[PDB]
Amino acid sequence: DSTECSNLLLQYGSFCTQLNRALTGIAVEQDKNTQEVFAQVKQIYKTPPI
Amino acid sequence: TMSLGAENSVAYSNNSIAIPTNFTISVTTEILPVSMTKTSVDCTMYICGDSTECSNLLLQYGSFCTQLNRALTGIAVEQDKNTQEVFAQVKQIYKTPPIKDFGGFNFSQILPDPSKPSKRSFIEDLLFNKVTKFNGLTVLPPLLTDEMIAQYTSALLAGTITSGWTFGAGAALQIPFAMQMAYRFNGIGVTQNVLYENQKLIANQFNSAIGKIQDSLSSTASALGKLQDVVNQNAQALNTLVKQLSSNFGAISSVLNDILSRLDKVEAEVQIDRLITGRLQSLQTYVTQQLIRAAEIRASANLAATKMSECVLGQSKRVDFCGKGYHLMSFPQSAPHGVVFLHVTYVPAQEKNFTTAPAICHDGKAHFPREGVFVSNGTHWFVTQRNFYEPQIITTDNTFVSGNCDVVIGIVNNTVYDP
Amino acid sequence: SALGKLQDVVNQNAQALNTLVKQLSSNFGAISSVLNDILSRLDKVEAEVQIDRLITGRLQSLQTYVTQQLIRAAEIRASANLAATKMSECVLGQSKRVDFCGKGYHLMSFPQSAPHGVVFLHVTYVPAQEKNFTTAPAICHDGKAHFPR
Amino acid sequence: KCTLKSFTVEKGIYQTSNFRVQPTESIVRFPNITNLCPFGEVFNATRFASVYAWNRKRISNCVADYSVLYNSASFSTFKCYGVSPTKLNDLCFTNVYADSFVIRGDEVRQIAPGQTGKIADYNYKLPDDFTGCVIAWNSNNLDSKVGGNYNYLFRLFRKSNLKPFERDISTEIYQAGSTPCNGVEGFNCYFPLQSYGFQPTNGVGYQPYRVVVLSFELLHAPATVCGPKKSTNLVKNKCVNFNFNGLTGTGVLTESNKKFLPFQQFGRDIADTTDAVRDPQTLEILDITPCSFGGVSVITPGTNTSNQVAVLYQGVNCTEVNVFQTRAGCLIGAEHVNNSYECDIPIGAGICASYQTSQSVIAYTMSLGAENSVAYSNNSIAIPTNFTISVTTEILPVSMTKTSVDCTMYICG
Amino acid sequence: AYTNSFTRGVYYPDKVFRSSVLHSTQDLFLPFFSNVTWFHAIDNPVLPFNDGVYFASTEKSNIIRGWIFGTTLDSKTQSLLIVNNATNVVIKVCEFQFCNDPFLGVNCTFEYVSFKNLREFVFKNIDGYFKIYSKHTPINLVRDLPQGFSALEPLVDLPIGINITRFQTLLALHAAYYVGYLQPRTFLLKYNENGTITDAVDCALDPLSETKCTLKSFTVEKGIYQTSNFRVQPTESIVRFPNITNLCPFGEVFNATRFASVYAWNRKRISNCVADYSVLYNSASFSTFKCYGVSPTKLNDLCFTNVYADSFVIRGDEVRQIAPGQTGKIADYNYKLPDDFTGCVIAWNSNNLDSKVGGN
Ligand SMILES: *[C@@H]1O[C@H](CO)[C@@H](O)[C@H](O)[C@H]1NC(C)=O
Ligand SMILES: *[C@@H]1O[C@H](CO)[C@@H](O)[C@H](O)[C@H]1NC(C)=O
Ligand SMILES: *[C@@H]1O[C@H](CO)[C@@H](O)[C@H](O)[C@H]1NC(C)=O
Ligand SMILES: *[C@@H]1O[C@H](CO)[C@@H](O)[C@H](O)[C@H]1NC(C)=O
Ligand SMILES: *[C@@H]1O[C@H](CO)[C@@H](O)[C@H](O)[C@H]1NC(C)=O
Ligand SMILES: *[C@@H]1O[C@H](CO)[C@@H](O)[C@H](O)[C@H]1NC(C)=O
Ligand SMILES: *[C@@H]1O[C@H](CO)[C@@H](O)[C@H](O)[C@H]1NC(C)=O
Ligand SMILES: *[C@@H]1O[C@H](CO)[C@@H](O)[C@H](O)[C@H]1NC(C)=O
Ligand SMILES: *[C@@H]1O[C@H](CO)[C@@H](O)[C@H](O)[C@H]1NC(C)=O
Ligand SMILES: *[C@@H]1O[C@H](CO)[C@@H](O)[C@H](O)[C@H]1NC(C)=O
Ligand SMILES: *[C@@H]1O[C@H](CO)[C@@H](O)[C@H](O)[C@H]1NC(C)=O
Ligand SMILES: *[C@@H]1O[C@H](CO)[C@@H](O)[C@H](O)[C@H]1NC(C)=O
Ligand SMILES: *[C@@H]1O[C@H](CO)[C@@H](O)[C@H](O)[C@H]1NC(C)=O
Ligand SMILES: *[C@@H]1O[C@H](CO)[C@@H](O)[C@H](O)[C@H]1NC(C)=O
Ligand SMILES: *[C@@H]1O[C@H](CO)[C@@H](O)[C@H](O)[C@H]1NC(C)=O
Repeated sequence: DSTECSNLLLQYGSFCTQLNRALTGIAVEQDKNTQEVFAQVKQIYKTPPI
Repeated sequence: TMSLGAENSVAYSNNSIAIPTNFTISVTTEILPVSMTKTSVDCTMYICGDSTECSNLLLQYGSFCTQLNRALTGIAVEQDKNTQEVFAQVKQIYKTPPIKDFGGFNFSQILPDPSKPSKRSFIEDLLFNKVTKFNGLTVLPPLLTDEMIAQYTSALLAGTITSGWTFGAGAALQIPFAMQMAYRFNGIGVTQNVLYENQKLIANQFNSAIGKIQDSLSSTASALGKLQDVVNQNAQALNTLVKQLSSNFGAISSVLNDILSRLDKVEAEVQIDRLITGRLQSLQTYVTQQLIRAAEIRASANLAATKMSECVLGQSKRVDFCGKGYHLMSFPQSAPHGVVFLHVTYVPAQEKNFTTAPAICHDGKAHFPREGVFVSNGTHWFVTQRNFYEPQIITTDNTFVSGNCDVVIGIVNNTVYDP
Repeated sequence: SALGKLQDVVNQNAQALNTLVKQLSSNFGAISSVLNDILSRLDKVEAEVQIDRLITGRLQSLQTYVTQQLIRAAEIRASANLAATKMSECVLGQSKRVDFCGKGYHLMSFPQSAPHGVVFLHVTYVPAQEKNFTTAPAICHDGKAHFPR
Repeated sequence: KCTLKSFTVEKGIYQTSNFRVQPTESIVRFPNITNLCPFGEVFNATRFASVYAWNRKRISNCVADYSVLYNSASFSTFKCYGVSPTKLNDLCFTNVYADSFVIRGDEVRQIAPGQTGKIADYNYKLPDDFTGCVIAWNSNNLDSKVGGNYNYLFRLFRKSNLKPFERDISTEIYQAGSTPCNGVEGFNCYFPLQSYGFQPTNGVGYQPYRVVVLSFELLHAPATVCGPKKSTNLVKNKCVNFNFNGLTGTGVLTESNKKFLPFQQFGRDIADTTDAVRDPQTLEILDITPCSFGGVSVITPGTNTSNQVAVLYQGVNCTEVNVFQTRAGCLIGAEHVNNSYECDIPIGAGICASYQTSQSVIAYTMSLGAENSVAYSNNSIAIPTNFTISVTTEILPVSMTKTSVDCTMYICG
Repeated sequence: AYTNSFTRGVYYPDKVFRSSVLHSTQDLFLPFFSNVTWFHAIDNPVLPFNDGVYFASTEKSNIIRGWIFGTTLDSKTQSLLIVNNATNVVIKVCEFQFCNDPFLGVNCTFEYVSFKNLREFVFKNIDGYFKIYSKHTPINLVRDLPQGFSALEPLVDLPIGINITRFQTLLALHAAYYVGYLQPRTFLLKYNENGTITDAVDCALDPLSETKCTLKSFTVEKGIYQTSNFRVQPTESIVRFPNITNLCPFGEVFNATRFASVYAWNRKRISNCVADYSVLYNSASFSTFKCYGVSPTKLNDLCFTNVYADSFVIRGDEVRQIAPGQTGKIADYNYKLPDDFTGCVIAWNSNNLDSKVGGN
C-alpha cells in the first residue's frame, strides 16, 4: 500500500494483472472439478426408512 | 443458496420392480478442443525492433532467444500431430451410395453436400459460423485445411453408415442400415426384434432428433463455449504480449529508437539493457503459459481421439462416456480448432410397476429365468427382458433349474408351462 | 526409426541440460562471465554489483530449465498412467475397447521391457476374404416371424 | 548446418533466421526554418539577473548549433539531463527556454533536478523529470568589482520551498519566531534577500558564476528549434532508413488516409511505436510500416542422401520481397507437381514437399488416402470367410533419467 | 448553487494521434456526475483554484471576456491576466491590479499576444496552462450543461510559467457559467477510426466503472470480477519519542580547535537534541562528504536512538579508506567501518590547521 512503489510498479505494465488472470483461472477450475466428480446425479435421491 | 437438484425417492421394496414399456432415441452433442492457434514469434525482432545496437547487447544473454524459438516451435508442431491422431484414423476415404435408402433414417443434415462452396455437411457448415502485430509475431497455418478436415469427418461418417464398426476392425463389410441398428440394440440387451417391430417409429424419433440439434445451434449463443474459449485465450495472450512493448521497465523511454536518438553509447546502453531485461521477461512469461496451455489442449486431443475410436468406430459399454443413456452409435462433425460428436443413445421410458420374485417353485424344483426377470400383473406370471417389457409365458425353455425350492429367500409358487 | 518416442524422451532431456550448462558462459552484461575475473579485477562494492548480474542471469537460466522439466515430467506422467492402464486392461485381460489394445479385435497382449519405457505386443483378429450374400431381417414360416438368436 | 551445429542433418524443414526487406537509402526531413537562434544574447549578454528573480528567454522558430557550446573552453560545468550533449545537433524541439542568473561557485551543485539548499529551496527549483542542460562558468572577470559588486541578490528566507519553476520576487519581512513583524524588521523579523558583494580578490568558491539553463521542450509536438542538420527529398511506397524532426526510424514510408487534428505531430500503434508522421515541410500525413519479414524455413533431404535444397519464406507473398507462392509462404527451389503423393515433409495448408527425380525438391498437395465407394444396398451383406492374426507393436515412455541440480553450486561455483 | 457535471470533463491528454483503441490514462480530470458550481449574469466572486479548474460558459454574444488568476491579487506578489477576442488573446503576468471589481467598459515579466446555439466554449487548467475546447449546442434549460458526451473541437493548449491558488472571471459592461475542480483520476478513453475521442470511463465513479477499467473494456459480460482491495490512508499523523528542546552540539564540535590521531579516534557521543545537517552538507569546507544507509538531503526528516561523532586526522591519500567494506592501514589498523555502516562521513583538508607553523 505504498503509492510511491505502486507508481514504480506501473512501469512493468501488466505482469501484476495477468497473474490475477492466471490465479483466478486455477480458482474457478476447482469448482469445476468438484462439480464434475459429484454432480453426475441429476436428482437428490433419498432412501426409504426401512 | 444453490439448489443441488429436485427431490426424489425410489419406491423400493423387497418384492417390487419397474420395467420400461417404451423408449426415446435421443441425440446429444459433445464438443472438444483438438488444437490451438500456431503462433510463432521472432524473439530478436520483438525484443530489439531491428536495432543492431540492441542485438549486440542481446548476445550477452546467450541462448534464451534460441530456446524460446525452440519451445514455441514444439507447441506449433504438435498441433499437426493432434489433428492427425483425432481425425486421420480412417485408412481409406470411403464414400456413400448415390441414394439415401438407409431404412428410413435421414442423414442429409450431417452427410456432405457438393452444392456447398466448401464441402462441409449442413451441421459442420453451421458450426463454422458459430465460432468467431508487425513486432516479430506471426500466425502459422495448420497442416490440414478445413476442407480436408471435412473429408475426414465425411469418410468416418460414410464408413459408419454403410459398414458399421467393421471398417474400424479392418475392412468395410457392407450391411443394411436397419440390420446394423438391430445389432446395436442387441449390444444393449434389448432383444433385436424390438427394433424391427418398431422400425418406422425409431426412424421418426431419430429424424426428429437430428432436427432439434440444427435448431439448437441455429439459436443458442453459448453452445460452442469450449472452442470459443480456446480462440479467445490465444488472442488475449498475444494482445498482452504486444502491449508489453509499451512498458518502460524504468528506462527513460518506452521506445528504443527514442533512446538511440537522444543518448550517447554508455548512457543509452544502460536504458537498452533495462528494456531487454523487461521485454525478455515478458516473452518467457508468454512461452511458459503457452507450454502449460498446450499440454492441456493435448489432454483434450487424446480424449477426442479415444472417443473417435471407442464411440464412432465402435459401440461402448462405458457408462456416460459416449453420452447419457445406453450407447448405440456416434457421428463426428468438424468445428474450428475442434471436433463435435453427435452421440445417439437409447433412453428407456414409460415405466410400469410389477411384483417380482427371484425364482419360481414347481415340482419341488426351483426355476430361474435364463434372461430377464419374472413379473406378475397381479393374476398371472410372465418373463421379460430387463430393458424392455415383453410378457412371454414362463416355460421349461425360457427358464432353468437349480435344486429344491427351500434354499432361495423369497421364492414363489407358480406353474411352469412345458411345450 | 522404430523406437522414436523413447529416443525423443532421452534427446530432449540431454538437450535441456546442455543448454543450461552453456548459459554459464554468458556475460549477462557483466564485464566477464567467469566469476573469478569480477572478484580479482574490482573492489568489493563494485565486484558485488557485477556479481549481482551473474546471479540474476544464472538464476533465471536455472528457473527456465526447472520449469521445462516440470512440464516435461507431467507429460511423462500422463504416459506412465496410460502404460499402467494398458498393463491392467490389455495384458491382464481382454479389452472390448476399439483400438485401445491395437487395431482389429483384441485377443491378448504381451508386455516387453525397454530403456525408460514399455513396449506392448498386441495380438488381434483381423477379418478377411469377404463373400457377398443376399440377406433379410426375418424369416416368415407358418405365418410367424422368426428372428435369429 | 550452422543452425543445427552439424554437417550431418536428417530429412526435414528447419528454421534458420528472420529474413527482412532491406532499407534502400536514408531520408532526413526537417522544417526549413532558416534563421539562427540568439545564443549571443544569452552567454555573451551585457547584464545578468539576480538568482531570486532569474530571467527566462524563449529560444524558438530557428536553427541552432549546440556544438558551438559544448566544444567551447569557456564553460566550467555543462550537465545534461534527458539528453546527451554530443547528440544535441540531431534533435528538434517545440521550444527551448534559457533561464539565466548569477550565483557564487559554491552554490553550483544546487542547480540540479529536485535539489535542496537556499538556491534550490528559495530561488530556482528544477523539476524532478528535468530535460535540458545546466551551463555554468566563473565570471569574476566581469561580474566582480572593487569594494564588492552588490547588484546581485538571493532569497535567504521563505515560509515554504518553491515548486518546480515557481519564481518569487516578493519582499515581505520573514517572521523567524513568535514576534509578528507588521511591515518592519527587528529581532525575529528579517528582510528576505541577501546580496553577494563579489570582490575580485575573493576565493574561487565565493567568486561569481554565470549560469544558463537550457530547458528543452522535447515533446513529440510541432518543432520550432532544430540543430544545424540538413534535409533531403522525400520517398513513398519504398523501404528506407529515415529521420523526421529527430525521430529516427526504418520502414516503408507511405501516404495515408489518416486525418490528424491540427495539434497532433505523430500517430502511434498499440506497441507505442510511431506509425504515422506529419511531414515538416509538406504537412502530408505519412504512414509507416516496418519492412516485410518472416522465418527462413529451409526444406532439405537428409544431407547424407542429397545436398540440393529449397526454402520457405514463411507466410509472405513474393511481391513484398523455381519459385511458387502458397498460403504457407513464398517457396524457392521447389518444383510444383499436380499428382498428390502421400505427405513427406509438411509445409502447411495441404502442401507437403519431398526430394525426387531431373533431381529436385517437389511441392504437391498431400493425399488424404485411397478413395473407396462402398457397395451398400438394402438387401446385401458381406461376411468374412477367413481371418488373419495380427501382432501390432505399441511403444510408451514411463520414465526419464533422474537429475537434480544443486542451485548454489550451479549459480556460485 | 450546484448542478450535475454529467460526463463533460474530457480533453485529449497528449499531442499524439491514436485511433480505433481504448487507452487508460492518469491525470487531473473533472470527475463524472460531480457538482459543478453554477453562476449567471444578474456575477464574478473570487474563487479558490485547488489542483486545477474546469470552466464553461453558455452565453449570447461574448459577454464573458477573460480571467484573472493569482494568490493575493494586490501587487504584493505575482498574478496572471488573460483578456480574449474569442480565441485571439492578450496575456500578461505581472504585479498588476486593475480596478477591484474587474470588468471591461465596451509591472510585468511575461507578455504574449495572438437558443439555436448558446455555445459550448469550454476551458480547463493544469499548472497554469489552459486547454480550450468548443462546440455548438441548442439549449432549453440555461441552468444546466447538456448530458451528451464530447471532448470538443480543439482551440488552445499552451504553457507559460507562473504561480496560482485563486481565480476570477471578467465580464463586459455598458449569460451563464460553470466551475468545477479537477481531481486526480484514471480515465479510460475511447478513440474512433478518425482519432476523435468518443467515450470515457471515470474509474472511481462506481464498482461497474472500476470493473470496466480493470478489464480495459467499455462492455462487461455476466460474471464475477476481482478489481480492488479495502485499504485506508494515513488519516492522521502521530509522533512518539521522549521529546527534547536542545539544539545539537555539532556547531561546537566541528568548530573545536583540537583534533585526534586516528589510531586513537575520538568517539564523541551525541544524544538528546534537535539537529540540522544542512548546516554540514552545504558547508563548502568539506573536501569530501559521503552517506551510507541514508541520503544527505533526507537527513532533516529523521530521528535516531543515538549518534556518534567518531573523529580524527588522516593524510589526503587515506580519505578513500573511510567507507564501509574498505581496506588499507587506516581502515584495517586504526578505525574499521562495518560492511553495513549507517550514517555520513564528513571530511576537509586541514593543511591550514593540523599542519601547524614550522611543521607538526
Ligand atoms: C410405483 O409405485 C409407487 C408407489 O408409491 C408410485 O409412487 C410410483 O409412481 C409407481 N411408478 C410407476 C412407474 O408406476
Ligand atoms: C394378467 O394377464 C393375463 C393375460 O394377459 C390376463 O388374462 C389377466 O386378466 C391380467 N390381469 C390383470 C389384473 O390385468
Ligand atoms: C419381504 O418382506 C415381507 C414382510 O414385509 C416378508 O414376508 C417377505 O418374506 C420378504 N421377502 C424377501 C425376499 O425379503
Ligand atoms: C407351495 O405349493 C405346495 C404344493 O401345493 C404347498 O405344499 C406349499 O405349502 C406352497 N407354499 C409354499 C410357500 O411352499
Ligand atoms: C461384392 O460384390 C460387388 C458387386 O459390384 C463387388 O464390387 C465387391 O467387390 C464384392 N465384394 C467383395 C468383398 O468381394
Ligand atoms: C520550405 O521551402 C519550400 C520552397 O523550397 C516552400 O514550398 C515551403 O512552403 C517552405 N516551408 C514552409 C514551412 O513554408
Ligand atoms: C547415404 O546417402 C547415399 C547417397 O549419397 C545413399 O546411397 C545411401 O544409401 C545413404 N545411406 C544409407 C545408410 O542408406
Ligand atoms: C499475393 O499478393 C498480391 C498483391 O501483391 C495479391 O493480389 C495476391 O492475391 C496474393 N496471392 C494470393 C495467392 O492471394
Ligand atoms: C497440371 O495438369 C494439367 C492437366 O491435367 C496441365 O495442363 C498443367 O500444365 C499441369 N501443371 C503442372 C504445374 O504440372
Ligand atoms: C429395397 O430395395 C428394393 C430395390 O432394390 C426396393 O424395391 C424396396 O422397396 C427397398 N426397401 C426398402 C425398405 O428400402
Ligand atoms: C453534490 O452536492 C449534494 C449537496 O448539495 C450532495 O448531497 C451530493 O452528495 C454531492 N454529489 C456527490 C457526487 O457527492
Ligand atoms: C482584442 O480587441 C481589442 C479591441 O478592439 C483590441 O484592442 C485588441 O488588440 C484585440 N486583441 C486581439 C489579440 O485580438
Ligand atoms: C517590478 O518588478 C521587478 C522585477 O521584475 C521588481 O524588482 C520591482 O521591485 C518591481 N517594481 C516595484 C515598484 O516594486
Ligand atoms: C471517419 O472518416 C470517414 C472518411 O474517411 C467518414 O466516412 C466517417 O463518417 C468518419 N466517421 C467519424 C465518426 O468521424
Ligand atoms: C513534549 O510532550 C508534551 C505532551 O506529551 C508537551 O506538553 C510538550 O510541550 C512537548 N515538548 C516538546 C519539546 O515537544
